[PDB]
Amino acid sequence: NKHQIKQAVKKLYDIDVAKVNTLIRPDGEKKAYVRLAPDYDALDVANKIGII
Amino acid sequence: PKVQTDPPSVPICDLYPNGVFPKGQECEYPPTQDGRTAAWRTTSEEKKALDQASEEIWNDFREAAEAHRQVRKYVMSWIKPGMTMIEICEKLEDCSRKLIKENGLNAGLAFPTGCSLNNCAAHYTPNAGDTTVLQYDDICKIDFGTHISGRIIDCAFTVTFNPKYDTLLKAVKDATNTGIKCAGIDVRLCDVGEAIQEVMESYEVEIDGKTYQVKPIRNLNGHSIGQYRIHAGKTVPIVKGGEATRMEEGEVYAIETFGSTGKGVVHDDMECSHYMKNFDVGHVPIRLPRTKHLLNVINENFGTLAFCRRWLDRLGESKYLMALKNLCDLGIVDPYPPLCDIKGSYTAQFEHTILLRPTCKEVVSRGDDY
Amino acid sequence: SMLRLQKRLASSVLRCGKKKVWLDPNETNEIANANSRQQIRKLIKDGLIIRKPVTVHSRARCRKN
Amino acid sequence: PRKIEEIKDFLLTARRKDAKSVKIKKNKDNVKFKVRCSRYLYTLVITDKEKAEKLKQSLPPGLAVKELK
Amino acid sequence: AKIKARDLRGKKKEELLKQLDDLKVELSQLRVAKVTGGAASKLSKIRVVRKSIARVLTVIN
RNA sequence: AACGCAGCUAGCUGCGAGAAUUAAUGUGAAUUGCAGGACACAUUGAUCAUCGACACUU
RNA sequence: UUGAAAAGAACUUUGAAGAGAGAG
RNA sequence: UUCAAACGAGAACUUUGAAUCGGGUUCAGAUCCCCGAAUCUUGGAAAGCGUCGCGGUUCCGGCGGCGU
Ligand SMILES: [Co+2]
Repeated sequence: NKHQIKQAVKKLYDIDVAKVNTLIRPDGEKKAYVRLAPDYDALDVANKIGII
Repeated sequence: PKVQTDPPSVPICDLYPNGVFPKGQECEYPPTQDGRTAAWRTTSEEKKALDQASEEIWNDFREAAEAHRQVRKYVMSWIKPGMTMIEICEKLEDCSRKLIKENGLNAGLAFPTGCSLNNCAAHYTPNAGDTTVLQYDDICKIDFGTHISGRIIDCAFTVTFNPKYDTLLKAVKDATNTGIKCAGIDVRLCDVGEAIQEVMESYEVEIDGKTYQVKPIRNLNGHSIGQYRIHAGKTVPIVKGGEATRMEEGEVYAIETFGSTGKGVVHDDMECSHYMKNFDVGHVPIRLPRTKHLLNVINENFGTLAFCRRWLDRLGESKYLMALKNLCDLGIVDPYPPLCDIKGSYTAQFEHTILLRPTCKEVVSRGDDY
Repeated sequence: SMLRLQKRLASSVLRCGKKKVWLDPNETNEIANANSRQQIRKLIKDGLIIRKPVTVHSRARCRKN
Repeated sequence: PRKIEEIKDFLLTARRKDAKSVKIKKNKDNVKFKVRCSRYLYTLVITDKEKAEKLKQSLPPGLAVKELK
Repeated sequence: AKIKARDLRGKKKEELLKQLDDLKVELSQLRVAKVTGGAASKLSKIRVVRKSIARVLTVIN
């Protein structure tokens, strides 16, 4: 659920979450849009995973 | 006209302000005309006259080859085990930049300096954070190129420290030289593949108590060079059974040759580092601002020449490999990931760029080293 | 060559029907290069795509009667 | 939104802890002073120019000021 | 470098979870490599790292 | 019965978030379509079989 | 239900290709 | 239904032209995303919309002038 997603990303990548939006893809996977707090930025963070 | 300093810093054009640059090894074309020799064009007939019509084009290749010679001598001077190839590549690139006095696209590096280790064959250069220390029991393929106004010259050699590899090195060198002498005007590429395979396979390698047979890497092959175009669309093979296309007057070729104590084929193994914008594709729409910005940056700075991620970090651009793969999917830039053989195998490469002059065959990349 | 996508996008941006969308007949190459609403907004400012006027239906005949 | 009608109230509601910023809008006939609070956007409208600057000198320090004009 | 069952049996509980945690962390990174451009050598590491998860988790259980 | 699990995998098959398998024992250098990964083979180990330990989503 | 074994037809040539002609 | 053009080896048939609310945002999602407001006037002109221009030509998703 949205609460479980928010806690997981916070302790996994040491960031803060403003809100999370989720939907179930037609293939059956759940996609979550996790918006970070204004003080954090998604650019430098997504470098840390290596995605960006 | 001044002289070059001990650590090469004087630009090549400063060494030859007259404008004429040292000629490569002039060689007569093979007597493949059923015994009749080709020593009938060296006379100063209209053949030489139309050769003079393209003299200014050759001089650029001559200066590029001279710069390559000085750069590779400098590299041979200080290369030693124990130092990572990030600083090796930095030294090679900065020395080549100073010697060629690069300015935009009128002069500069043709493609990133490849330094393939052990089973790796080509198209590998360290990325940011790549911590790979060299070892005494290593073999490295130093492939780098320089260009003047797009006149690309491509040359490559192999460096060794353990003396157990000299047999493989001499085998690959003999194969490359045989391909050089076999090449000519109005000759089929399958013939040069025939010659290369028939010279190179007749060698035996004794490494670590195990006897191997050196074989060509049938996957790789030579290529033809064009104006700002490293691959002009003609590939000279190094194995039997190829195309029957001829080589014509006025063309330039890179006669590459690879030899491995493995399976003779290569695949993609590690992270891609070499990239190349497509010369043939035209205008393809992009939807990402970052992707558009990176595209215009690379087409301004690297044009159609090959580039590496180090060259993009050197430009201050970060967070870019995303848009880079985006251009890759859009078909603008083609990635060239490293080609590697089976683990524990060893590969050697020697490369030279040859010129098909109307009167003779000049191997501009020839040097006293090899 | 294929301008079905660009006419749909232009109508959405111009907030008019597709019958009112005009594509330049001898500039077709770079409208074909437009594939985003941003690129459509590029062209309607440069005049390559403009909104055709509404077909005239005068009420003067009925007003006179 | 809420309309602040008399001058004294506006500098009070600007001093509240939830007041994040004040935005000054310059119109042809008036100047609007809008303060963004937690639950409402309070607006004070003065029709004469000379009071606008004198009030502009008297905002509490540290409160973010944005000039629309 | 190869995780083996019998050497983990005498190891204490606390660092077994520590051993479990990083192996999960590398597994997450490998999944990141898969969605992006991924080296074949990298794409070979999920199966082995997945089995170590089972190997370690079998031990604690 | 349903839904998921393979680097590339739709069906069949096998398996259950430890998901084309974990552990242990026997065996003893492969699996294989490709690649990668392996592989002192005892200072002990690929594969396969067996299967008594563990685990087994709705 | 090809063939003992893919050894599953390199290469040249016509055609935009499907399809051919040589060759193997 | 017709004429012309483009792409294309090839065209009656393809394409182009001619006969809890407000605002933005995609190629495909908006009362769900972003911004701003909440549960006659403030909102409100800053927005939006018309026209007239200046920059830029995969970058500027940048600027202004009038009018509502
Ligand atoms: Co080359």
